[PDB]
Amino acid sequence: MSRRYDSRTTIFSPEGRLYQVEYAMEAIGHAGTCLGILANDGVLLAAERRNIHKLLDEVFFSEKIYKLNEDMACSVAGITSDANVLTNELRLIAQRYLLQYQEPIPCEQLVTALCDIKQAYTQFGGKRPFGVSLLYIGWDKHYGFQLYQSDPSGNYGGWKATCIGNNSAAAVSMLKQDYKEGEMTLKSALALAIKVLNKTMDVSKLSAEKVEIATLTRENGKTVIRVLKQKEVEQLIKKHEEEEA
Amino acid sequence: TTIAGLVFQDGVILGADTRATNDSVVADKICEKIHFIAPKIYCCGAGVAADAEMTTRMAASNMELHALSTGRECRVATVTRMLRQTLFRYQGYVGASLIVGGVDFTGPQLYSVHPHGSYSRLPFTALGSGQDAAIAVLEDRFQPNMTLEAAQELLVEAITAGILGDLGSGGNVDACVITAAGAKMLRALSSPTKPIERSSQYRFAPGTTPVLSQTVVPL
Amino acid sequence: MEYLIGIQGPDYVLVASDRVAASNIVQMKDDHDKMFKMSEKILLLCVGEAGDTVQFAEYIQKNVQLYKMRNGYELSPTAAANFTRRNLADYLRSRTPYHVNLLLAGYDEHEGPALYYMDYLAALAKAPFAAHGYGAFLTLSILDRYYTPTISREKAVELLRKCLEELQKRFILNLPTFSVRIIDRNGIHDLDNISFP
Amino acid sequence: TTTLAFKFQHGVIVAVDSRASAGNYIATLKVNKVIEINPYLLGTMSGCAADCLYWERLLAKECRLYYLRNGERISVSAASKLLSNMMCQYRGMGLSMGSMICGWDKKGPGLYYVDENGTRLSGNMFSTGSGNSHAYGVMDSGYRPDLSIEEAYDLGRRAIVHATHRDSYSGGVVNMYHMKEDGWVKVESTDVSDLMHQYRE
Amino acid sequence: TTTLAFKFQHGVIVAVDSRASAGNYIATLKVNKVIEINPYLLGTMSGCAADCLYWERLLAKECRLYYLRNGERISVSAASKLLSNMMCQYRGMGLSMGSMICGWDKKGPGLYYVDENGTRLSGNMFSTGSGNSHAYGVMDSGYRPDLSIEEAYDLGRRAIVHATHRDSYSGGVVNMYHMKEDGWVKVESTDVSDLMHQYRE
Amino acid sequence: RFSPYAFNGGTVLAIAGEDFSIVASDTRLSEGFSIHTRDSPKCYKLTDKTVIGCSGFHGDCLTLTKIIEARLKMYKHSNNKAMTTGAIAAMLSTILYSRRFFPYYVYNIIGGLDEEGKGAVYSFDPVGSYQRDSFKAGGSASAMLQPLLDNQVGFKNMQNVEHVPLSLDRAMRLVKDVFISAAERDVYTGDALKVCIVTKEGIRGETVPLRKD
Amino acid sequence: SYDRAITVFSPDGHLFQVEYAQEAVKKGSTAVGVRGKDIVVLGVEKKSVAKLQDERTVRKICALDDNVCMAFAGLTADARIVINRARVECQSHRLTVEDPVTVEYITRYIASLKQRYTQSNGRRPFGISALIVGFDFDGTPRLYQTDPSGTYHAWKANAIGRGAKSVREFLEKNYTDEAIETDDLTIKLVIKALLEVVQSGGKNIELAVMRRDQPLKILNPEEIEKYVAEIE
Amino acid sequence: SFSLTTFSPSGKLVQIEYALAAVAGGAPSVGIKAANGVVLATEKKQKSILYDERSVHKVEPITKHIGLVYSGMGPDYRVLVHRARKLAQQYYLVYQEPIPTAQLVQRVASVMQEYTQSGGVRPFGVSLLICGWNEGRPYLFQSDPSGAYFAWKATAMGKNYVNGKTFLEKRYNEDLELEDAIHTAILTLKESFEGQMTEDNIEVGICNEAGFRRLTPTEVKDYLAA
Amino acid sequence: SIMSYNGGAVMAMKGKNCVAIAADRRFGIQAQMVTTDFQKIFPMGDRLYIGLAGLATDVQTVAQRLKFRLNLYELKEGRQIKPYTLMSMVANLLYEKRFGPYYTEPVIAGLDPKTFKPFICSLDLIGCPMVTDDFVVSGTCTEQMYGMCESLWEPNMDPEHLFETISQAMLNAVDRDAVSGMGVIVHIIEKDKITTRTLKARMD
Repeated sequence: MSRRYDSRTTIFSPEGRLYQVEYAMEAIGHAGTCLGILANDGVLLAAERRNIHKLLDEVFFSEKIYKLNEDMACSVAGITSDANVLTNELRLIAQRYLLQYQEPIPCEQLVTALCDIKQAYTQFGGKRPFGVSLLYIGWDKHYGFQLYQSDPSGNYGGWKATCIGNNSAAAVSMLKQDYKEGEMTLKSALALAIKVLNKTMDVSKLSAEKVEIATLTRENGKTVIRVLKQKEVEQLIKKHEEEEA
Repeated sequence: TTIAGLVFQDGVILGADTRATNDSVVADKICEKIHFIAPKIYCCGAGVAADAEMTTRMAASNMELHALSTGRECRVATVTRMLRQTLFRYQGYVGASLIVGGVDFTGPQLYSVHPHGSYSRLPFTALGSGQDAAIAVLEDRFQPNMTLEAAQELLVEAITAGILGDLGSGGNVDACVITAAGAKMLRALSSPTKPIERSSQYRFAPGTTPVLSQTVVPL
Repeated sequence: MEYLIGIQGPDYVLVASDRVAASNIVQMKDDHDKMFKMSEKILLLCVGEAGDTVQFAEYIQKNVQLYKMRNGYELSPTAAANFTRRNLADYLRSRTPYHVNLLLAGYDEHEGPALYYMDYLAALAKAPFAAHGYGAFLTLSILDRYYTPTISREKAVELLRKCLEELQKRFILNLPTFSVRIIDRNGIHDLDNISFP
Repeated sequence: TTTLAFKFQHGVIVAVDSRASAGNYIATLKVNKVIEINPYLLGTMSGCAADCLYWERLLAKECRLYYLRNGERISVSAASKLLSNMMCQYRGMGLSMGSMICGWDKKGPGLYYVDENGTRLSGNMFSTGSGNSHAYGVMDSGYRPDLSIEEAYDLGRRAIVHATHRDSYSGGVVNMYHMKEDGWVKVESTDVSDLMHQYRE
Repeated sequence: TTTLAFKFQHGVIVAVDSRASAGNYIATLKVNKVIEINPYLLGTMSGCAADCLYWERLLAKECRLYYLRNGERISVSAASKLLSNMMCQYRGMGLSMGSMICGWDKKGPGLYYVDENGTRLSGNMFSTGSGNSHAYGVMDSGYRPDLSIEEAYDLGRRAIVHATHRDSYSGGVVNMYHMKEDGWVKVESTDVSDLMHQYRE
Repeated sequence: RFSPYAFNGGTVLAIAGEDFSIVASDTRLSEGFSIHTRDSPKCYKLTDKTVIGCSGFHGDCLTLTKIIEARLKMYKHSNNKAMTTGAIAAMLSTILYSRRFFPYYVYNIIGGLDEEGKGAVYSFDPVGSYQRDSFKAGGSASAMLQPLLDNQVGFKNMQNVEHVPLSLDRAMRLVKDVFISAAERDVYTGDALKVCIVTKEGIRGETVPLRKD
Repeated sequence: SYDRAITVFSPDGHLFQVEYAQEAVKKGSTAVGVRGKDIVVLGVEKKSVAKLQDERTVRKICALDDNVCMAFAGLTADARIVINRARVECQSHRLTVEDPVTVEYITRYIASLKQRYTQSNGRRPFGISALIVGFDFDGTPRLYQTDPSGTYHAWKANAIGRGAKSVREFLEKNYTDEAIETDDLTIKLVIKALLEVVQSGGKNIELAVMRRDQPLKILNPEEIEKYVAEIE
Repeated sequence: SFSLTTFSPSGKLVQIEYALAAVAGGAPSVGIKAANGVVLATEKKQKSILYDERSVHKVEPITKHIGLVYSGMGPDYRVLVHRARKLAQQYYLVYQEPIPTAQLVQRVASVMQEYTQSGGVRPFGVSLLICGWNEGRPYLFQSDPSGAYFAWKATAMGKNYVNGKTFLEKRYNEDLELEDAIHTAILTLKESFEGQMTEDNIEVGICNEAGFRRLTPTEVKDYLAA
Repeated sequence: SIMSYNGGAVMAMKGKNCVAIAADRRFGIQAQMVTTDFQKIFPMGDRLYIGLAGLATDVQTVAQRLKFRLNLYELKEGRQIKPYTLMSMVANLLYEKRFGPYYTEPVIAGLDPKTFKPFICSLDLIGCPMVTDDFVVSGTCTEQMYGMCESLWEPNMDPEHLFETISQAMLNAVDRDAVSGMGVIVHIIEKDKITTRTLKARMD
C-alpha cells in the first residue's frame, strides 16, 4: 500500500507513449525468427529453434507453434511464460465462442477478443503487460485462409506475409520482393519460405532439428493441419540445397 | 448393498459384495466397492453410489498427501474425522454410508460412519440395505481375537447371509485381508452361486438386418 | 394462445403469424405485429407469456444486431438459432424463467433456406415445417399430407391459407387477421394480409 | 388414441388407430378399438378402455332389447340419447368415456358424439381421442358431401396415417370401416408405417 | 374502476369515474384517478391505487429529467416503454398496476397501454379497470376517426355514465379530459346520477 | 396414514403355441427390499385347459383368485360344463369393473387352449380392459420380456427369413432363457422357475433352477 | 484489488495525465469529416505498406448505427473498446426507446466514459478522439467530437490527427453557405481538404458517405481517382 | 497490490533475473535418465553432528511414480511441495488416475508465473527438477523460477552446474543401464562435491517400473565402494 | 418425471475387437412429436463416441460442456483421450452440479487407443461411473433394452455378428417404447475403420 513501491505503469510519456508497452516489444525483438505466408491453396507457418543442445528431448510437437482449434493455429514469439497463459486464454476464448455460437470461430473474432484483454491490463489493474507477440493462421467460412499478426499493445492487423522476432525486417524486405500476390500457391510458398529462412539466418548448417515447419490447408471439406517430419524437412533441405548452390 | 468387516487377533478383513443396482434393476454384477486409502487402510462405500464414490475419492486424496507430508503411517481415526466433517458441512445432504477399517501403529481398528456423520468404534458391524443380515450373523458367532482362518470362515458366511438375505446384494464376495505384516487383496474369494450357464445360444446370419443408408469412412 | 407457423421451401421460407393481442375476455389489439426482424434475410417469430414475449425477444433482437455491427456481417441462420438457445437456457434456472416459443426463419447463400423449432425449454431442432400454440395440432397434420421439397411458393401460399382457414372452423379463438411474409434470395417480401370480411 | 368418423353421400366411414399405451410403455399394438354393436350399427372407443367396453355393451344390450321388443331396428338418434343418459347419473364419480355412434336409418347415415359429461352432438364430421385435433386438419381439407366411394377411402386413409405420425399415443395398423344402408363392412387393415413408405415416395 | 381513452382526428379524450372502493364500503367517492404528468402528457390509473401513484410519478420524473437533459419533449412512445421496463424487474413480487398514457407528438396523438406484467400495446381505442368491458361496448358503437369535437364529447360522456351504471365498483362524477396539440384540457366534471336523469327522459 | 397397496414385484409370461399354450412365473415373493419367501407359486390352475397368472399386490392376488374359483363353481354347477378360456377372461372383466371406484390392484394374465385347440393369451389391467394376443407379459420385468418375444416368437423386424410356426421344444427353451436373463437384471425375479404347459393331452408342470440372488 | 487515485491536480490545476493523453491524439493519423446538406462524408488517410497488410482490418471508419457512423484518430487499441461499448449502449437505448438514437444522445454517453475512466480509481484516460456523425430526425445531420478530458462539442466541419489544425484552416476559410450546398460540392470539399495532407497519397485515401436514410456507403478507390481527376 | 516485477529498459525482467542467479548458487544437484530408470543424486550437507539426517530429507516424492529434487531456497521449496502435491491431489480428484509428468510440471510451473505478475509478492527462489514414470517411458524435466520447463536426458543444477553438464556431455551417452546410471551419476557428483563422501552427505533416489523410491543409507554405502 | 419429457434411448454393446453404439432419431415433447432428425450421438474424436438421453435441454447443454472439456484436454495433451479417461470426466461435470444436477444419462463407448481393446461405460443422474464387460444402455425404456442385450450378447463377436445383434436389439426394443422410434442410427467402431448406418424403421 506504500505509494513509493508503485511505478504507476499508466503514466504517459511526454510524447504520449507507454514505457511498459515499449519495453515489451523490445523483449519480443530478441525472440527467435518466426514467419508465416498466406497462399492460395493453404497457409504456411515456419520458425527456427534457438535452443540447441545435444541432451534436449523435444519429444512433444513444435516449440513456438501451437494449435488454437480445429480450424486455426498460432505461433509464439516472446517470453514463454506469458505465452502459456495467452495460449490457454486463446483456447478458452475460442471455446467460449463454441458455447454460444456453436460454430468454428472466425479468425477476426479471436484476435480482437484477446487484444481487448491485453489493453485492459495496460489500462488498469497495476499488473505488468504481456511480453508475447503472436501470429495466427487458419480458415473460416467467410474470408477463407487467413494470416494475422498481434502486438502486446493490443494492436493487430491482417497480413498476406509477415515475420516476427529476430531478423524480422530482413524477412519483410524479402517478402516485398519475391512474394507474388494472387499467384504463388502453397507449394511455391513452401520453397520461398525455406529460401528466406536460410538467407536471413546467419547460423549455418540448417538442419531438420534446428528449424520447424507446419502447414494448414483445407482438403475435401476438412481442415488439415500437420507438422512436417524431420525426414520430410530433410527432403526439403535436399531440394533447397540444389536450388541454393 | 451389504458391506461388513471383522477385526480378529492378527488383523482385520473387510467384506463386500460385487453387485450394484439402480432402483429397478442390477446395474453391474461384478462392480467393485472397496476403495483404496492407504496400504494398510481401506474403506468401502454404501448408500448413494456417486456420493460414496466421490467422498472416498476426496478421502483417499487427502490421506495420500498426509502420507506424503508426514512420511509415516496413516491413522485410521484420521480418515473418519475427514469423512464426517464433509457430511457436517453439507448437513447430511450427502447420503454416503462409509465403513473404515485397517491396521495402524496402535493395531487393527474398525470404525463406522453414518451418512448423518455419527462415528462409532467397534470390532465388527455391517452397513447398507443388507446390514441387518450380516450384523445378526456376526453378533452370534463372534469371539474375541479369533484365528485368521476362523475369522475368514465367519465373515465370508456373514456376507453370504447378507447377500441371500437382501434383494440389493448379490454377485461374488470381495474380501480384503489387512495384517500387521501387510495387506493382501482377494478378488472374488467366494462364489456361492454355481448356475453361471445358459441353455441356448443366439446367433445372427449376415444380411438379416434391414439396412437403409450405408457409408464407409476410412481411417 | 397465440399461433405461429412456418414452411421451408426449396429456395424460400414461408412463415405466418396471428396479429391478435388479447387480454382477459377482450381482444385489445388485432393488428399487433408478432414478427421481429433479426437481420436482412433472418426473421423471428416469438409467442408465449405476454410479459416474456416482447421483453425476451427484444434482447435477442439487439444481441443479433450486436454481432452484425462488431464483425461487419450478420449471423448465419444456424449460428443465430444456437445463440438464442443458450440465451433461453441461461435464464431457465434463474429466478425469472421465460416462457416463449420461437421459430427462426432465415436464408443462407450456401445452405439455402433454414427453419428452426424452439420450445420454452430451449430445445433446438431443425425441421422443414413447425408450428406453435394449440392451433399447431389442427394445422401441421395438413402439412404432413401436402408437403414436398419441390413445392412452389405459389401452391404453398394457397396451402397455407387452407391451414389457416381451419383456425376459423375448428379452432375456437377468432384470430381474424394473419400476417404473412416470405424469405428468399431477394430479401423480405410482404404478402397480402389475410382478411376475413 | 385417434378415432374419427364422417358422413357423406355414400354413408359413414369410421377410421381408428390400433395402439393403446399406458405411460411410456405400449400395452398392446394390435388393440381393436372399434366396437361392434349391431350389424348396421357401429360404435367407437375413446379415453378409458374399460369404460368403453362396459358401457358400449350396455348400449348394445339396450339396442337388442329394443329390436326384440318392438322390432323397429332402433335409430341412431335413440341409441345416442340412451348412451348419454347413462353417463349422467354417475357424473362426478370419475367415469371417463368418449365414443362416437355411426349408422344409417330412415333419416340417413347419422353421426353423433357422446362425451364423458353427457354432451350429445350432431354433425357431418366428428373425431375424438388424443389425436382428434390432428385428425380435424386432414379431414376438413379436401372434403365435400359429394365425395365418391373410392375418393373417400383416400381421405380416411391419409387421415389416420398422417395424424398418428405426430402423436406418441396413436399408431398401430389403420382400421377403416365404411357404412352402407345394409350395414357396415370392413374395408382394409394396413400398418401406418407401410403406408408411410408409399407417401414419402 | 372504469377508465377509457381513444384517439381520433381532434386528439385523445380520456374519461374516468371518480369512485374507488375497498370491499363493500366505499373508501372515497371524490377520488381523482387521472394522473397529471406533463402539460401535454396525461396518465391514468387502474388496479391498485398506491402502485399507480408511486410508479406514474417515477415516469413523470423520467419525463422531466429527459426534457431537462435534451429538451426534446419526450414522445409518448418513449414514455410508454420506460414505464413497462420498470414493471419487468419486479415481476412476480405482487405489484399490480394498470395505466394508459395519452399525448400528442410529432407522429400524432398516440395511445398506449401498460399492464402489470409488462404488456405494451398500441391502438386507436383502449380501456382498463373493472368496468373496461362495459366501456368497450358503448365506445365501439358509433365511433369513427372522423368524429368532431362536440360529437366525441357525447360519446365519451355516455361511455362512463352507462358503464358505471352496471358496475358496483364504478361511479362518482365523470371526469373527461380532451387532448390537443398544445396540451390536454379539462372539459367537464359532472355526476353520473345527474346525467342518468337526463338520459331516462 | 394407511397405504392400501404395495408393489410385491414378480413376473408372469404367457405364450400361445399352435397346439399348445405355455404359462410360467417365478416363485419369488418380496415386498420392499426384503424377501418374504423364495417359494410362493403365483400360477393357479383354474381348469385343465386354463391357467391364470397373478402379478401385483399380493393381498388382492389371493382374494381375487378365491373369487374367481367361487364363480367357476357357479358356472359349472349351472351349465354342467367347464368354462372356456375366453369365457373366464370376459368374466373377470366385469369382476374387475365392480370395483371400478376402488379398483383391485393386480395384473392378471389368463392363458390356455380354446375349443379349436389353439392357445389363447389374455392380458388384463386393474380396470378390466382385455384383448387376445399370441403372447403377453406382466409384472415388474414386463418391459423386459416383451422385446425378446417380439423378435424370437413374432419374427418381427427380420427381412428374408423363414417363418416357422412356434414349436414346443423351442418355446420351452425361449421361456427358460428369458427368465434366466430376467433373473439377472430383475431384483424381483429368480430363486426358482415353474413352467406350466397346457396341451391337448393335459397340463405338464416343470421346475427350472435360477440364481438365488 | 488495485485502488488508488491516478489523475491528480498540479500547482496550476492542469492535469499532466490528460494533457499527455491529448498528445497521443495529435500523433494519430489524419481523419476528417464535414456536414453536408442531406449527406455527410468521412475520410481518413491510410498508411498501408507494400500490398502486404490486408485492407479489411485497417478500416477506421465505423458505424454506431444505421443512421450514425464514426471515425477515430488515436491509439487503435483504445478505440476498439469505446466503439464496442458505445454500440452496446446505443442499442440498449433502442431497447429503452423505440425511436432511434439522436447523435447528441450517444455523444453524451461516449464522452461520459472518458469522464469516468479519467477520474476513476486505478483506471487510465483514453488516448483517442473520435468524430461521431449521423442524422437526427427530419434528416438533420450532426457532427460531434469527444475529448480525452471528457468534453464534447458540435462542429459543422472538423478534423483530427496530425495536421488537424491545418485542415481546419482550410475548412474555416472555405466553408461558407456556398459550401456543402449540393452533393458534388460536399464530395470535392472533403477531398480538397485532404489534398493538402497528401504525402505519397494516391489510392491510400479512404472515403465514406451516408445519405439520408440510406446506410453508410464506402466509395470505392476507382471513383476516388475519378473525383480527384477533377481539380479544375 | 502493485506488481513488483517490471520490464527493464532492455526488455528483460529484473526480478526473475535474480531468481535465476539465486538457484545457480544453491546445493549441487544432478540427474540422469538412462534405460528404464532415472537416477536422482543430491547433496545434503550438515554443518555439525548434532543435526539429525532422518528429520529433514531433500529428496521428496510427489507420488508413487513421480519424485522431485531441488536446488535453491528451503522455504520457497516447501511451498512448492504443498501446492504441487495438492495439485496432484486435485488431479486425482478429477481424473482418478496417476498424473502424467508433463501435465504435473506444466501447471506447477504456471504457479511460478503467477508471482511474476500479481503484486506484493516475490517470485519463487527454487528451480525444480522433476522425475516421473508413466506408460513405461521415463521422464526427466527441469524447471526454473521463470516458469519455462524443459526436458533433458541428463543435466546438473546448483553450484558449479556448468561443469556437471559438460562432464555428462562427454561421459554420458545412450545404452546405459540403471546400474550404470547410478555409477555415472556418482562420478559427475564426485566432481561438484568436495571432501569426504559418505552415505549421509549424499541423498540418492531412483524411479523405475516399481515407482519412485528413495535409497536407504545401507545400499548407498554399497555404491560408495565404486 | 423430468427424464420422461423427451424420452429417448441409447444403446452400446461391446464386441470382440470392436464396439457398436446405437440410438434412435426421435425428438418429441410429451404427446407432441417434433422432428425425426434428432441426433443422440456426438463424436468425441477418433474411435470414441458418447450417447445422451433424457431431457434434451441438458442433452445439448452437457454436450457443449463435454466438448468444452474435450477440446481443451486434446489441445493441452499431445495424445488422444482414452475412453476410460472420459468416463471420469463426465463424473466430475455431473457431480459439481450436485445441488442442481443435470438431467441426462451419458453413455460412453469406444476402443482403447492402446491397440484393439474395446471399452464401454455409462453413468447416472447422480454421476456414478460404471464399467461393464457386456453392454450399457440408458433411457426411459432402458428396462426394455436390457432383455434384448442380456440374451443376445456373446463374449466375442465379429463386426458381422455385432451389427446384426445390436440392430435387432434396437428395432425390437424401441418399437415397444411410445416416446422412442422414428429411425435408429448405428455406429460401428472398428480398429481399421468406422462404419455408420441408418436402419429402416417403422414410423410410429
